[PDB]
Amino acid sequence: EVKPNPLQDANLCSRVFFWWLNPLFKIGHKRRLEEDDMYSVLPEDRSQHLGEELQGFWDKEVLRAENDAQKPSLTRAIIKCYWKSYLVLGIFTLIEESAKVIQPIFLGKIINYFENYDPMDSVALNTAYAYATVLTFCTLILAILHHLYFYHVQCAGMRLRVAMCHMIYRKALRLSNMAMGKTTTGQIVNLLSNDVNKFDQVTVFLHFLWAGPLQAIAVTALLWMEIGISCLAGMAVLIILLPLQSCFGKLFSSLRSKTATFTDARIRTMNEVITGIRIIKMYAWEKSFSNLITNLRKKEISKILRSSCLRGMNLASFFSASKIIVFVTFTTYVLLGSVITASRVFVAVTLYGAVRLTVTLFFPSAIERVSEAIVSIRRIQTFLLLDEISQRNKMVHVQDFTAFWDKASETPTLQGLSFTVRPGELLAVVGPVGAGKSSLLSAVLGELAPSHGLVSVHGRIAYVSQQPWVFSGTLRSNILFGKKYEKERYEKVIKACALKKDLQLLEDGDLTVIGDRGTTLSGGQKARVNLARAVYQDADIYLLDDPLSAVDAEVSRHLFELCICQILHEKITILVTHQLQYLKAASQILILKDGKMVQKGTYTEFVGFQAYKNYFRAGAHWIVFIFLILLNTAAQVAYVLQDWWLSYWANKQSMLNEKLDLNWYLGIYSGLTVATVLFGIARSLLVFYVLVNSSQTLHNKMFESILKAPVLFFDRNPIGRILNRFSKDIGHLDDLLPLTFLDFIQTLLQVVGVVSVAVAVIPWIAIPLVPLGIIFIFLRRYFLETSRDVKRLESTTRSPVFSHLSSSLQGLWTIRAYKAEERCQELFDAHQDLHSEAWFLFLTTSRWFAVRLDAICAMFVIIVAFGSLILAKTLDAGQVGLALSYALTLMGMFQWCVRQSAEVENMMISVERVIEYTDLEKEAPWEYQKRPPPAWPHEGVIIFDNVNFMYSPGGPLVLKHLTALIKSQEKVGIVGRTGAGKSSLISALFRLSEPEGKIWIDKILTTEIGLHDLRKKMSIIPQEPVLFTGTMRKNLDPFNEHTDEELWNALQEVQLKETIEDLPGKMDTELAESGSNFSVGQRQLVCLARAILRKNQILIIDEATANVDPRTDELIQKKIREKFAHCTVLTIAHRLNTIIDSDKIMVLDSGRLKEYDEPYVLLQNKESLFYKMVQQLGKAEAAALTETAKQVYFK
Ligand SMILES: CC(C)CCC[C@@H](C)[C@H]1CC[C@H]2[C@@H]3CC=C4C[C@@H](OC(=O)CCC(=O)O)CC[C@]4(C)[C@H]3CC[C@]12C
Ligand SMILES: CC(C)CCC[C@@H](C)[C@H]1CC[C@H]2[C@@H]3CC=C4C[C@@H](OC(=O)CCC(=O)O)CC[C@]4(C)[C@H]3CC[C@]12C
Ligand SMILES: CC(C)CCC[C@@H](C)[C@H]1CC[C@H]2[C@@H]3CC=C4C[C@@H](OC(=O)CCC(=O)O)CC[C@]4(C)[C@H]3CC[C@]12C
Ligand SMILES: CC(C)CCC[C@@H](C)[C@H]1CC[C@H]2[C@@H]3CC=C4C[C@@H](OC(=O)CCC(=O)O)CC[C@]4(C)[C@H]3CC[C@]12C
Ligand SMILES: CC(C)CCC[C@@H](C)[C@H]1CC[C@H]2[C@@H]3CC=C4C[C@@H](O)CC[C@]4(C)[C@H]3CC[C@]12C
Ligand SMILES: CC(C)CCC[C@@H](C)[C@H]1CC[C@H]2[C@@H]3CC=C4C[C@@H](O)CC[C@]4(C)[C@H]3CC[C@]12C
Repeated sequence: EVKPNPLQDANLCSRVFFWWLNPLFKIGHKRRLEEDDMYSVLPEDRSQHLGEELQGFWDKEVLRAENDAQKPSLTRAIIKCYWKSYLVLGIFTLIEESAKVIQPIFLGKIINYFENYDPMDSVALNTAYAYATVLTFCTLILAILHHLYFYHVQCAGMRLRVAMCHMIYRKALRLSNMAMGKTTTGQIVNLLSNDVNKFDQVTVFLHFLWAGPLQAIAVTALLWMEIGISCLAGMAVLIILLPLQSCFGKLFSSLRSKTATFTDARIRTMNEVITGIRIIKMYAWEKSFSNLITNLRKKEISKILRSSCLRGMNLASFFSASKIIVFVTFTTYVLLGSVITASRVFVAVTLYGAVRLTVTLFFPSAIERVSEAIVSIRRIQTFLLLDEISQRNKMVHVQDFTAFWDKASETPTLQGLSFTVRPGELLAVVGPVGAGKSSLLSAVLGELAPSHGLVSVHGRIAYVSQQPWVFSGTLRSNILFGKKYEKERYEKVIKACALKKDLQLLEDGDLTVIGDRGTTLSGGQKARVNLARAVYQDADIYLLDDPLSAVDAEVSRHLFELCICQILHEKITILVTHQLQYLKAASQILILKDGKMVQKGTYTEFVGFQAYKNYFRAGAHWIVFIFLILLNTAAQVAYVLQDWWLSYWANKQSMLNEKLDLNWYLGIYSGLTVATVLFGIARSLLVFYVLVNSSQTLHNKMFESILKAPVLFFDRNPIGRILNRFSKDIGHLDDLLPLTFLDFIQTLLQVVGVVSVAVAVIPWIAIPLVPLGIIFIFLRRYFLETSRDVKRLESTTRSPVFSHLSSSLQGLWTIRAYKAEERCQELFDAHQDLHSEAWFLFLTTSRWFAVRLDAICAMFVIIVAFGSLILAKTLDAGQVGLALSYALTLMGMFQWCVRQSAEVENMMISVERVIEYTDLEKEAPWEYQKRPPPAWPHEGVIIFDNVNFMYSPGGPLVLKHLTALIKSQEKVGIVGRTGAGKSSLISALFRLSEPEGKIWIDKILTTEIGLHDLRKKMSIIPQEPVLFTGTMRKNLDPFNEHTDEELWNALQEVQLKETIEDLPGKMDTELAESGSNFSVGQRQLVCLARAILRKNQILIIDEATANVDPRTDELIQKKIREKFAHCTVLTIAHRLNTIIDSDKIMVLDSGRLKEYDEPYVLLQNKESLFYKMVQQLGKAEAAALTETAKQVYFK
């Protein structure tokens, strides 16, 4: 075996305790686990086996259904396959759910030992140990045997998930090209990614659909025997708790849905502000986007906070419902005139405890998961019933062939087509873009069926598609593509077809792994790989669609002459080509246009304590956390005292011969119930408020740091990386961490309550509770080191299986051409059961911890049950009833506590990422105490005095010693090769990084004044304009400093007025994302309007119109000269015609101011590097440039 699996050889006890898995933890404690450490899946769990199995039942179901004249039901097929195995796990559900019910009955019988206690009855003591021992076996069933069962019901979901994944991939290969229109590739991946994933969860609780209500009937029958008619008072609260949970849960969903719209609006604006952060800074618009996020955040956080009250009250109801259920029972019980006894009390408390979880959690969750599983099942059935290609389909022959991609009143896509080619004949296909193009080849493949006329083909086909598709796998396999390896032929297609030219190097040999997994090849390599695949498949019919666009022309001749011609001289070849050498080499040419055959013939016709402290001490003062701790402990103290009082009341009743003052005992009992409920909600709401206020503050600080972060930070960090902290990390802080943190500390205090009643009742239990505490701490670490690794392995192995369907579904015509559907299926199965073994580790690692984590819980129950009974003369029925009623509760709480403490830790990593972006470095303050006057650029003189510029501290000097004077209103051109420093001069002038040296503007040193004092008072037209979402008004003036008349006038000057007046909102017309409603040229017209509106005396133009069509270029250039004649203008240009008439040109080379003079005085020096750059144009317009400069300076 490749990776032996110990579960095949495991003894019954070995797999009950998951003892077979211990060596994995030995390894993962020492090393990081890798995919080679995973155990291979069991043979019955292979994706091939599971998917092939379910196809049999689904095939029969489709056959059965049509014989019955009915719709197929995939739910019937799924049941037919799995029902016989999954009902056998129902036997243990009956055994386990009756152990939940029989614990309370034997609890009562051990308590009856204390109620009737006399120390001399040795027979009674022995009988009490029998009840304690049966209570232990019931406890061990719930603790030890539950987990082997729970592993099996989880495998039943994996087997359904893996079988369905195989089925839908097998179908995905078979989809008709019409069905590939009705469905997006992203939707079919969504089946694998989201819908089939529902089947893991459905089988966890599917047995509670029957075991849930059946247990309620059993518990109510026993409560009637225990408590009589008064049991309906508690069961009413249990049952009525179901509609309230569901109804208020639906209300929570409405707020959840209304929150997301503000979240997405915020994140979209975040995407815009981060991507545009460099131009936003140069405009000094951070205050605009600051308000916009602040408003979107206040709306979002209000509904987050309001939604958190429902989740706070949901947890508060789950906490305190146990108190109300037993209150209304025992209030009714005693008012009806039955006295409180300790045995009948704590049997009832335990019976309500047993059934509350099934009624209020497992049964409604079973319904919810089965509801949305059936959604997925029918959703996938719609896909499984999509249309398919005719399932079974040397010459290829075509006459009158007429076909449609879809039937329409339009022209056919291909019509009248008539050609026929014999062994060795080659046809070139020629036409404009969209003329018919690849569709003729698609017709030979049979991807278009004949609607009229006929085609036929005999022998095998090879197909080098226009898109160079390659599957994720070894290059060797990409060439073999499901045909067997042969040394001679494979070496022939790599030696004689000299792939070695670009494969002996930069590829690590031919065993390199191609595709989405990595090593991603350029398109030219894939085309040769696809052609080499075609040569290796060595087909009789041979279709080339576009090898030649991908490879270079030098490779093209080698590729065509030495292989396509010499090897395929007898093979029936069709070649779509634009390289005329191959057109002439063809035996015939087919010319087509818009699906019409124009001409046919031969060419001869022509996380430590610091993170928790900084998370907590960010939304509440430490005085609140003192009061918050008091609410938490008071909630749990009152929770336990509500049960202690009932044992005290039972003890006080026990000594009467007279009656108890029922007003007083029932009155305090009602006060304790009110206390635990009111402290329950108060605790839960204050936690949620403090932690949601913590995310409010951490966001405000994080966002504030991002706007004031220097541009260097945005260059080092990708746009997606910064966005993820605003999308995902703060997402956790807003709506999942405060829930998990409350649920943790809510349950944590429940565990402390359970173990402190036991120590308070039996103080000796604290001695065997220190070994258990130490064991659990080591166990948790010893687990977590391996658990985090298999969690990482599992998450990493998913993306291959989704990626394989995505790329395979993109390559359907290639896959079907070679008939490699079996080979591509096996590749999916290999990826599907690489994950299935990572998921197998996920299931069994979790259950290895849980069985041990429940072993210490069951050990605690045994110590209490037997220590209460060894020390029986010390205790009394109320104390023993209390301590045992609680010990039995530990099982489900302590495992959940530990399963909500790693989620807290795994989410606090997002908090430290949010805190990381809170302490970013800041650029200089936007406004220093020294400020310019309201009229500061009075002359617009700019002086660079020995200016040095670096983009990074300690980076290479990009500007060197640059020293230049720019006179008032002077127009300065900046020219240079790429990297000469043109754009770096702007970054120095706007102080996007701090320049070394001094930049003076109007005698004011630009490094003394604030960044908004400097950046507002200079206008820039960038090369790549950004239009933000929102109104045209907000894109022209987000501060409303200008009147609508001024805005319309500026829009008229840039000729946008008519276009914008035609918009249905005029100035309040909402622009689409990035201004996609406008062309790139139009976007710069908006920027020119921005510059015109600001009326700054300094305008900087950075290669702006080089992205722009000549007519709009002429418009922008004309308007700049007209409107900014009185301004100092710095124009960086690539087209010298646009600046040849400047007053001066700064010439940059390699970051140095090589020349700075009047353009003609430059060109009058024939040795100037301006003159060289002009002569490098190679065009007579260089003379016109020289004359154009000369004619300026006489004036
Ligand atoms: C004493 C014991 C044996 C009683 C057994 C209980 C059954 C009589 C009932 C109780 C809960 C019912 C289930 C409750 C909810 C659902 C989900 C529901 O599915 C949906 O509503 C979503 C799919 C759709 O209907 O479109 C209908 C089936 C099912 C499994 C019901 C099937 C029949 C169940 C198991
Ligand atoms: C931090 C805030 C929420 C205060 C929490 C304090 C509690 C931990 C303390 C305060 C008063 C204590 C109680 C004071 C009095 C009693 C009565 C006492 O009952 C008797 O002594 C008579 C019956 C018997 O013989 O035990 C049992 C302990 C108990 C409940 C104590 C349990 C612990 C309590 C609730
Ligand atoms: C609400 C929480 C956070 C505060 C913790 C203490 C309380 C829950 C109080 C409420 C009722 C109190 C009990 C009420 C009555 C008694 C009986 C009392 O014994 C008597 O016989 C009193 C006779 C009398 O003086 O009238 C001893 C204290 C005790 C257990 C009190 C202990 C403290 C209790 C449980
Ligand atoms: C005397 C015992 C029973 C303890 C009392 C505890 C109080 C101090 C707790 C109980 C409920 C808590 C409140 C629960 C709800 C809110 C509303 C919350 O405001 C909103 O959620 C508004 C949302 C919106 O604007 O839509 C701010 C915290 C606050 C006042 C909490 C502050 C602390 C309160 C008042
Ligand atoms: C398998 C199901 C029922 C859950 C597990 C409960 C099993 C372990 C329980 C259910 C009923 C129990 C029996 C009920 C009563 C008695 C009498 C007493 O002197 C103890 C032993 C004996 C004979 C019990 C043995 C254990 C027992 C069979
Ligand atoms: C909430 C956390 C932080 C601390 C645990 C507080 C609660 C659970 C603890 C604190 C003091 C404990 C009480 C101390 C003494 C007694 C008397 C005993 O004869 C029965 C139990 C009883 C009544 C205990 C019940 C549990 C108790 C109230």
